[PDB]
This record gives sequence, C-alpha cells and structure tokens, in this order.
Amino acid sequence: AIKKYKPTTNGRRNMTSSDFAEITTSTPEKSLLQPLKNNAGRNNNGRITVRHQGGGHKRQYRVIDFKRNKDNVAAVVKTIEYDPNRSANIALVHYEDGVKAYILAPKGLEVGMRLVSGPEADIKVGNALPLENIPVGTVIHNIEMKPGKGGQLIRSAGTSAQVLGKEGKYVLIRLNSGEVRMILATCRATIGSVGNEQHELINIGKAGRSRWMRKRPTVRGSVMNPNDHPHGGGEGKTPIGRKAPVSPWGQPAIGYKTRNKKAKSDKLIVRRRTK
Amino acid sequence: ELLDVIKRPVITEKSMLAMDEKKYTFEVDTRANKTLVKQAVESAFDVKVANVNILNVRPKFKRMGKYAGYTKKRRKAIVTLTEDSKEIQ
Amino acid sequence: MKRTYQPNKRKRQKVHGFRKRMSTKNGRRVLASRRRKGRKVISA
RNA sequence: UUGAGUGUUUAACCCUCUAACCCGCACCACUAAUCGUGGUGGGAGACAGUGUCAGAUGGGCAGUUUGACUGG
RNA sequence: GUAUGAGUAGCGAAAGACAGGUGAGAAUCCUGUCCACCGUAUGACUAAGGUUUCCUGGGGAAGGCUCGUCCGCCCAGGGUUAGUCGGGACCUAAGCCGAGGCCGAUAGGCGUAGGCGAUGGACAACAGGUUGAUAUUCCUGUACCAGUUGUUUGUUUGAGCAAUGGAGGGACGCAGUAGGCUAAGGAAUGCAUGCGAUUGGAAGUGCAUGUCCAAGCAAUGAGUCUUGAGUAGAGUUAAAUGCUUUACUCUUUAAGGACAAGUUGUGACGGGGAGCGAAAUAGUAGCGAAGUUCCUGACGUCACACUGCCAAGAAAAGCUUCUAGUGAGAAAACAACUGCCCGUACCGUAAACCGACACAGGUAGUCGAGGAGAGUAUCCUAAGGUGAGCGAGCGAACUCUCGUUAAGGAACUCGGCAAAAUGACCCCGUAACUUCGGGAGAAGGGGUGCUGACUUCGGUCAGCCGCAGUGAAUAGGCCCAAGCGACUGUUUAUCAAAAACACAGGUCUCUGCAAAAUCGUAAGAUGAAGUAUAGGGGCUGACGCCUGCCCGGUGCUGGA
Repeated sequence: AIKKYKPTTNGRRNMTSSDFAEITTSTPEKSLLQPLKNNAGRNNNGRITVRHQGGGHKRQYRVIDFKRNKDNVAAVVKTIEYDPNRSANIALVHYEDGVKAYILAPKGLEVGMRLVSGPEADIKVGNALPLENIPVGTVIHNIEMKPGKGGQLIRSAGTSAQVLGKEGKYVLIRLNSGEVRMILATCRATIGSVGNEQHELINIGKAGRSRWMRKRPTVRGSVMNPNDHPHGGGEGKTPIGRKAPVSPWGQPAIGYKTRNKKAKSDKLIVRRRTK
Repeated sequence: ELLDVIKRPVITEKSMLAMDEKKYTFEVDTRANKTLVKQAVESAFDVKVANVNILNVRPKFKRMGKYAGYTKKRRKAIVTLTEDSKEIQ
Repeated sequence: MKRTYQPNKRKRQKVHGFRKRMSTKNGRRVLASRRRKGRKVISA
C-alpha cells in the first residue's frame, strides 16, 4: 500500500511512500551482480549529450533473464526483491539442475510456484511461451521482437498488452499506449501483467529525494539570455515572443512529430493510436 | 669487475669510531649491489664479511666565481667483519 | 585566499614532461622549435 | 548500384519471386573476445543505405547594408 | 644618470628589568634571577611542498626595515645505514594505451585481445640504550617470514605434488541506543628528605616529590554468529570424494562448528625510576626506595556485532578445497648459512610550503592534560613552548580604539544607523489563529550565597553577611499590523543575497526500440545494460477554492 507521513516538518507535509510488503528479503544472490558506473549523461568524448542527469546513490546491476530459454524443467520461486535499476520487482528462481536466475515479478506471484517455459507449457501467470501458442485475449508482458533476443516491450511496473488475432506468420497485439501492431508468430512472451503497480501514486515530497535518484535540476528557457536559448532575453518577464515554442536547438515543442517518414516498420503498424 | 668496484676508503671522525667495532667505510661504484661489494671485499683482502650496509649521497650546490654547479653523486658502503682486520695506513 | 599555483610533482611531469610531448604530433613541433632556439631545457 | 514473372488500365501502376544489397537476431570457428572476419539458419528485399543532378524549407549558423541638410 | 617633495611619511598586532660575561665597540649576542604571554594550541607527530635550509669551527663587505660580537646570511669540513616501516620484484577502480580491426583529402578518430594506473585490497619485530648531527635502519636482549645445505617404494597412487579448468571465499550503505574490556583521569596507602625565624603548628588530620614495563610463546575467554544429519535424483563443457540444487525423512532451549577484545604466567638474575653523586676537564660517570586500595571511565577496541530504514550500498589477486595431470621419494627433527633496488638530514598552523617581502591571509590527517562545567564553550593553569628585529621622552590640537556621565529620554536622522538593554539553570504560567504538527523560550512573574539540623530519597526548616549571591568570563530584547516568495536550498570570486533561480505538485506535447533527443565527416557513443507507471522538450510553481468568451489571422495536425 501507499504510506502517508504526518506533517512534522515542512519538508514532510504531503509525502507518501511504498509499504514494501511484497518484498521478502533484503540480501541478493552474490553470483548475479555486476558493477555499474553512473555515466551522468556524458559521452565517449566526455560531453553532456543528455541534460539533467547525475550523482545520486550507488547501484549494483542484477542480471535478468529476458530470454526464457530453459524448457521442460520447472523452477521454484524463492524470493521477491528490490531492484534499484527498474521499477518492477524481481524474483529469484531455482531450477532443478540448480541454475539460479532472476526474473521480472508479475502481478500475483507467490513464493512457491513452479513455472514452465516451453511451447507445451500451460497458460498460467509466470509461464513463458511462443506467441503462436497463446490464445486470443490473454494479458501478456515481456515480449520478444526478434527470435532469441529477449523480451523488449512490456516491462515497466503495472503494464500489459493483449492478443487480438493471428494470420499467416504474424500475431496482432494491442500494446500499452493503445497502439496496434504485428509481431512474428515465433517470438515469446510471458503470461500476466507486470507487478508493483501502486508505484504510480507515490508523491516525492521534497527536492532532496529526487536528487537521491540521479536527477539534476532544470532551468526554464525563458530566464536565460538570448545566447543560451531562443526564449531568453527581454526586459521583465516576457511572453513567448514567437510562434510555436521551441527547444534549445530550435525544433517546435507542441504537437510537432519527429519519427522517421521512411520507417521500415510502417508495414507492420496498424492503427497508430497514441504518441 | 671486482677491481673497479671499490674506489677508496672514507677517513672522517665518524668513520674512525666504526673501525673500533670492526667496520670499514668505502666509496663504492654507483650501480653496485650489497652482494657485489661483499664479493669484492672478500676477494681483495681475504676476510669474512657479516653485513654490508649501503647509502646514497646527494650532490651539493657550490658556487666559486659567479659560476655554480654540483659536485658528484656518491655511494657509501660500510662493511662489518666476523673476526679479522684490514690495515689502511 | 587561495592562489592559483599549487605545486605538485606528478602533475607537472604528466602534463608537461618529455613523454607527453613525444606522444603527440604537435608536441614534437614544440620540441623541435625549442631545439632550434638553443634552449638548455626543452621540456619540463 | 539493380535482377526475374503476372495482372490492370493509358506508358504508368498494384502486385508475387529470390541471387544482389542490409541485419545494434541465434548457433559455430579463428580464441584468452558483447570488437572483427568467415560459416550455417532466420528476417527483410530490388525497397533501404550510398554517389551525381534537381525543386522546396531553413536567424540553426554566416557575411553585410540600414543617406544627407539641420541655430546639438 | 641625477634632482624636487625631505631628513619628511613609514619602520608590518603583543612585557620586560637588572647583575655579570665577551668584545675595538653592546637596549638588541651569552649566562643568571624574578616578572609577563599561549595551552582543542603559540605544545607533540606526520602526508604534500621545498631541496641542504641540518651539525661543528671561523667571519662581518652586502642581505636583516635600527643595532649587531649575532643569524634560515658568508667561508671550510662533515652528516641520511632496513628480509620485517613506505614504494617495486603482488592485485585491481576511474581514466588511459592498445597487436589484428573498423572509419576517414592528408594529418588522423575510435576500439577488441592484452596491459598501465592508488586515493582502496594483500602482506613476517618488538622494548630499551647510544651521537655534535641517523635509528622499528647502529648496539643489547628476546623473536618471526621465505629459502639452502648437511646429519639425524607399481607417479599406479593406498606415498607426496597439483592447475591458465570446476567451485568456495575475499566482499562492503546510512542512522540509533544498550553491553563488555582497556587506555586516560581523580582521591587516600607505601617510599625517600627535612621542620620552617613574620603570628602559629613534630602532626593517626604536616609540607614537597615519586608511585612501572613490550613483540613472541603457553594457558583461558567478557562475549558474538551459525541448526544439523540421512536417503533417491538433476547438474557442474572431460573428471571430482569438491560445489549448486529439487523431493521426502528425522533433529532444535539442544549438539556441533566457527570467531573473539582482554587477562594471567613467561620474556625479566633484564630495563626504567624520586634522588645521591665523583678522581679532572661533569649534574658527568656510576649507584638507586616504591610499585597499594578505592572512585570515575571513552565512538579507542569487541564492531556494521545488534536493531531499524530506503535512497538498496566496487573489482581483482593472495587464500582454501576438487579433480584433470608431464610426473624416482618427499613428511620432520636439529645444526648452520642466504635474503636485491628506491626513500630515510632538516622545516612542516611556518622567517624553510602557496601569496614578488623574515607579508595581521591560505594549508589534508592523528594526539590534544586539571579546577568549576553537558562540553574540544568560558576564565585561570600542568607537560611543553614564547617575550614577537627600531628605541628614549613628553603626557597639546586633531584622528582612531576604549571607560564613565546631572536632568530629559528618539526631541536625532532618508531610516533607532551605531550603541545601550535581554542572555545560565530550576519552578509557575502562556492569547488570536491553524494545513492539528504548530504558534511556544509566546507574553508575564518568582527562586539562586554561606553555616547548622533534619536529610525517607530528591529537599525542607533555623541562623548569618553584603549595595548586590549564575557577585568575574561566556550565552534570546519583545509585541501589534500590511506587501512579496509556501517551505530547507542557490546566485553576480572583487559595489546588487533579493520579491531573482531551483523546488515537490499541475498540464500540453513528442517517442513501439537500431525510440525520440544529443556529441561526431564517419566509425563509435550517451540515452540505457532502460522499454510508454519509461525517456526527451515547453510553460506554470506547496496547499485551498477555481481557471470565462473567441479557430477570423499565424503556427501545428489531418485531407484529397
């Protein structure tokens, strides 16, 4: 649930947080962590290519199985854990050979289930199958877009897609955001929707907590000088003395579309709905 | 090369006191070992050696006649004996 | 009241020394222009 | 660069194929390797990318111009 | 090159005085005595940095804001000692370099294998003595680590050794209290000496001084952490008796296993120790008493051990196992031998570093005592350091820094600017308003020293003295109203700290992943080891109530 703080300081008045009640341990598996660095938005060359990033808390990377390739061997669920790198929770899983792995935690996963990962698997939450073998109207997450590469699509906290129909060598899916699309019928996905979903309702509360997450502050274009922004300059507060407010590099900012007009995937997109 | 290694003895007031505990001071070559000096001394006098000690000495700024520059570098080794003696004067 | 020059031995050799001047093509332009003038010290 | 077949209309157009071209897909060898090169599948395909020419748009950026008389 | 201003400004925070030495010459150098200053530092140790400034014997032309017999200055000689400390012959982070490679008018840009690179990991010695100048380096005593020589059975493997392979391990955040030990501190038992010449004191209750010790080895140990076994199977690229794991069965205050500050012996018939003190130039050589009890007690160490939280907290080698394995026969006794290169002086809250200066500035880390105190605050002091590189007189105007002031009390000035006033602890009390937390130390008042008695305990009663009892130093003035910005934060190094910027929250829009966006000719990158509850761009700016009318014009989107 969402936890509400009492207003004991001015920096506390309207903050909320997670209860962390689906999490069952706080000590990760040692053989599945690697280091990370916090690039802070800088390049190959040492230059800022993305503004407003840098300098929070240190993190170790957990390796996830986005492929789901170990078939005809059940895996038991041992823990539901905290990941610093994503917004979903994560599950430690014991295969019977004794391989260990991490997995994205779907909605309603209990410690103790036994998941299966092939074409003859059942339709239960957690199970992963090729899209050919999934009926019409099942809620789905963690979708491959190329055979054998790993799920890419429905991965963040509380998201889901749905199966609409089949044809020759393609399956129709309605994704999160409402776009309709085609995906190869030999790709995989796992049954369920992603888990921790109150995540959306958290109120950060003060300027220090979003500094703990690795975000640096943002200055508005219109309190700059005319050599920094197209919006800078003028005596006093000023309006947008232009048509169409723009980015620091020109490029209009309300309603102007920026995807590639000769995209090699415009064959597969039915019914653009939201971007 | 065992005969270019030892250069000469040091004869100062701090080194006369060492000759009374069976210790001898020599300016040795730069690029010489503790072990190489030990071999050379055992070869050139027929003694038995316990324990060479070794130091480096920095050059000194000097200034004679509106022309200044440094003296040489130096290497000083102090050789201790078990029981025998060398007579230098 | 902290002034600009704060001495350090490693930095002076790593930014201005002989090997740093030898590793670029413009460092060797510097070394040749100093040898052509008669400098007694061509590289820090 | 760039190939092949059918059909629909007055040449153009909608298509289908697979061998070029592409792959920030998988497995294999050089091999200590998430680079690279070869090999086999899969995907995509005469499209895309790249060269020469042409029409738009373009203070994002550049070089300049913005007269004289005059009880100042 | 030389004048004028002119023998004028200044001589860079601070306590000295006298006696005697030396000498051509002394306020300024030496020796003494008393006085004064710092003491969470102006004391002790060290990493940078400097680079001979360090010690001894001479000197006085220049440097030293005066002087100089003196010196961090000048001349001559001399000083730095390591198997164990810090670095290399060990490991890796960021970043850097990169055989082949990929890109590109040239020059060149990037990057794979593999390397370099500590500010981190790993890693065997202590206590005392000694010089004019070095000491975990020399010496004394007693150790430890890695090797070498000698004297004390089928390389199949049941001897031994064993991987560039399989595994285990190393291996990690912030806050908060509690416990245990030791360092450090205080007051009285033991010592040793000696009795006041200004009124008084031979002392169970009187003055001054002192009141202990290592590494290693052996014994144990305040305590802390962790369940353990059996069978049937997966697996671990070949093999494993090693490791991971699924299912079942017994087991749980238990048993087993692991780690542990310290303490007591030995080391030690040794060392140090108040003082005593020579044969000569020596407080010198040398000779030495005593080692107690009680109170207080560390964020030092056990130890990031335990608890709680969210923002979720390096890598690699040494190390330890298991086999695969070219593969006579090496285990452990004693003895005696071997063990390389670089640094090591001295300054280091400073006259030796950064500031052109012997400059009122700046400089990482450890140690940092007593009384009264919560304290590293405050005042006075201990161990230690210092009297600060121009002086002697006088005691005018004026300028600066300080102390006091009759009567009045903001009449001053742009403005109570600047001063004065409040200030500690204990007790009583305390409004409107409010987001229910606050407002609040609201406001306003009272107590405080010393002796005796009782003290249930914490205090209360009786008495005494002064103008005054937190008798010094240190420590909120408050109240009633209105504008701006919710708030903590940030800003014009060097005339502007704010009503400006940011902010949590709102809303519009772009983006289906080789994402949009940005660096770049490209290769390659960030975004992101992310995937629409995600990432970019514009405006507004907690929270409460709300956010009207217009699509003609201009942009944007869709059309045909």
